[PDB]
Amino acid sequence: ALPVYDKDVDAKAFVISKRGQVPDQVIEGDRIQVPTFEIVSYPQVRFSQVKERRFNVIDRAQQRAKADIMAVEDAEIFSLLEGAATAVNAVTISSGGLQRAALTKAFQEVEKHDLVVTKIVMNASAFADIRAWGQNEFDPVTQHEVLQTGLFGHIWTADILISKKVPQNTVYVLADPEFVGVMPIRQDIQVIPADKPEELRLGWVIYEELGLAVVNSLAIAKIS
Amino acid sequence: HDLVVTKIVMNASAFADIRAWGQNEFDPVTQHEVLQTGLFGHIWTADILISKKVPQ
Amino acid sequence: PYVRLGYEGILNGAHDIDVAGLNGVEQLAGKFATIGANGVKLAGDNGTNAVGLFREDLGDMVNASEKASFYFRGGEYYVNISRTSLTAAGIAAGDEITCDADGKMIKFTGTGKALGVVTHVGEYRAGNMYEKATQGVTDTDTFIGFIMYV
Amino acid sequence: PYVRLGYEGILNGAHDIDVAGLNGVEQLAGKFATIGANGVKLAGDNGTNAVGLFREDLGDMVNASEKASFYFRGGEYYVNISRTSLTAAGIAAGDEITCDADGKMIKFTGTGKALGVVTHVGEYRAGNMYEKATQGVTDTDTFIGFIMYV
Amino acid sequence: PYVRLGYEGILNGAHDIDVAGLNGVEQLAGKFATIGANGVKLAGDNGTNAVGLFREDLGDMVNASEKASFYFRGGEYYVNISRTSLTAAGIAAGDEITCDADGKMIKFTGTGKALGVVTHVGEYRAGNMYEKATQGVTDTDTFIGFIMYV
Amino acid sequence: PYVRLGYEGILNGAHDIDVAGLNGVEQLAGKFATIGANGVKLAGDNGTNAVGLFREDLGDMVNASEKASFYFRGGEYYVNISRTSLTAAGIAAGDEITCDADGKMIKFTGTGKALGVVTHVGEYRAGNMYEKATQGVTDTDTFIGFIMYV
Repeated sequence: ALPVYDKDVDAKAFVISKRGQVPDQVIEGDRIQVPTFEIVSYPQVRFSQVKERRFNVIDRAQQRAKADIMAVEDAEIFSLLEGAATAVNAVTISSGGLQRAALTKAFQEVEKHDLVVTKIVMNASAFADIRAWGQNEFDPVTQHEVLQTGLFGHIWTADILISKKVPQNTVYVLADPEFVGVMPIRQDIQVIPADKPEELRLGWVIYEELGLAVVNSLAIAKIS
Repeated sequence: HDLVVTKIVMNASAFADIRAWGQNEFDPVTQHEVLQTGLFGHIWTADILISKKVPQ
Repeated sequence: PYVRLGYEGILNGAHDIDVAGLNGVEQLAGKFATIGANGVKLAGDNGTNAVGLFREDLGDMVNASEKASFYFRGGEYYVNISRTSLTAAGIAAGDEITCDADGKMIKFTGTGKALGVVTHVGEYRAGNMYEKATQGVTDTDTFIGFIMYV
Repeated sequence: PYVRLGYEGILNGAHDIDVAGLNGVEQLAGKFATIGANGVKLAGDNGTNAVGLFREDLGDMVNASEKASFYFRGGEYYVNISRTSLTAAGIAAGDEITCDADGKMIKFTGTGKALGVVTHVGEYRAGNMYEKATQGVTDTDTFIGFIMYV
Repeated sequence: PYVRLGYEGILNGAHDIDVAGLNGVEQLAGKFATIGANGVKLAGDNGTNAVGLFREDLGDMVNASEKASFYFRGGEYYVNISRTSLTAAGIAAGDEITCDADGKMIKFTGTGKALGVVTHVGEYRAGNMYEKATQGVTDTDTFIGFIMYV
Repeated sequence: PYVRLGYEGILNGAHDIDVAGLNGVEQLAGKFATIGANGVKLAGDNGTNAVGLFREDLGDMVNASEKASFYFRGGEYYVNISRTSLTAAGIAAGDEITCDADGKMIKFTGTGKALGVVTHVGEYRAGNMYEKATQGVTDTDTFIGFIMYV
């Protein structure tokens, strides 16, 4: 916005935005059970409930990472991220060395970081790394760490597009408005219960997910 | 002089270069660093241009 | 009046030169084109058409939008490409679409130019009878079959 | 082309139709004259030109100016400019007319002096200062809605 | 030269109507576009510039920006014409400015050389993958200055 | 009823038994359907809720797999491909059907365009090739009632 001391005229620039709409969506997942099986087996009712709950949180993760916004979609991590810069990558002998390298780049920019949201294959393989004959180059020299490195968490998530790592800080980037919180409902008169002596377990939630901006979230893809 | 003033691009490519004997080139460690060379801080300025380092 | 019509309005037609500047730009990439739209789809389903009011809605979706008998003060300054279209209306469904913007000549082929209500986006029908609201930025009342600029 | 030389009437009369500066080309709109979206009629027409004070009701039509609103842009302060690629039409038997706005004739009644600027009071008075298009400066008024030359 | 085949003694803009004679669509003898008779503001200019973002005054009357930000609205990317002042070599007293659609010549500073749109950081630029796209009719030649269009 | 005469799979059943198939009055299988109720239907209908993979009851009748989320049919792969199979009132369930083991269709809900097996209690799930039955690679459409089989 340079002064009239480099004989330049000041910029009267006005920042720009594009707008996104998110309608309410339902995420849900079901477990189907026979009463007889649940009685004879014994723990099965308790287990079925833990299993239906874990299944809904998993389908939730799936959506949040990988998918492009359609119409029946919210805001998804993989869309919002900044595109890969090949320059940040250089000649390595380890998967761990690339992974250390992505993380540091974000700090330079003055982005926010708090966690590593990585491909399941990439995170693991990064832990597993060698120097060409063993010794991990992202974990200590007699100890293994898969919880937190650099003092930030690591999330390994399946479906997010092959061999990619994303620094970002979750709290800034997205926010989840919850129209109604998680609840189980069960119906013995539903589509499936009628045909065969079954009970239907439905476990649902109604969400929306908002993705503020494109910044403070960077993705880098591995060396050529 | 107690810190290194680099270009954002140069620093990141410089950091990413790992030896073939598997040591990080800035500091000889197998851990995450916040970016340290000479046990000194990194200040990232984007007026400095690529392939340039200026200690001061 | 104002429902969509087919007739080489819906699905792209045959190849005119409708681009001044070089053809194809891959700008705006990552916005998908809908399957079907407002009104009656006749002779194909297309969510997007060349020449008209278009709108992002639903985030990373783009579609057709009707500009009625008035308004197009806040039109658009990006158009959906008019290559492959006889009347400069119709453009293929599906994928991240190729856009252009304005600064280029288009062709409408038919009766009346820049008079009456739209009967379908990129069209202008008239007889020189009856006072019916005009909208868009279109040119030239004088010469029918004229090459009109968005 | 037809341009009225009148000053009785408030939908008839003009003496400034086009008005001075350097650079600022880009962007195009047109719009209909008189009241549209009338019947389920499809055709437009052409007629005789009238240049007076006009106002948008919002959208692409301008019509009989009873008041001014807005302190922003073209306002409710629209005048008809004749072109040679039009037949030109005002009140009654409208057509797509190119308009202009600002530094044209305005109407006084003996209330206010100077500057044809977009304001929220019909009888046009100063309250936004400096050029904006406007180069006019009136220091004289007439009773009863009569059309004064800037 | 001073008039025709160039314009000279101007500091905002340079040479235009080098095709010789008018050809603009919906043009009469044009109307003031203003930034050197003082517009309403100009957006951007990251160095010495007097190309900004420009706006329609809701018709064919064109001026420099009158609306904030940089959002969708209708119209075509004009070739920018700048006529000589009737002062010695200062600005203001510039001649009614006919807006050519595809005349000669302005500088090019987007992606491509026949393509380019106008943006809020000044000059002409290529598009964005979020809003707009590139497609213009920038013509021959290149020159980045407070003098420009050579 | 005597209706459903001639070689119908498209008005026979409640859902398609085949739409591109064919079989004659040739019995390459004289087995009954104990799938799809009659006694509240036409005798041109069978009322079949699956025509896909079957499993044999006690006696010599085939019907749909009524299997849960921890049960499944083993072998006994047949697909229903009857049109009228040696009747004179149109096939109804409890009357003769001719089956094959390579016929069509294979019902699937899912989200479609993928392999499907039958476990039909309202429960559909996909194919694999070591977990669930090997369909051989095919695309079977979404929602039962219309299935185009490859």
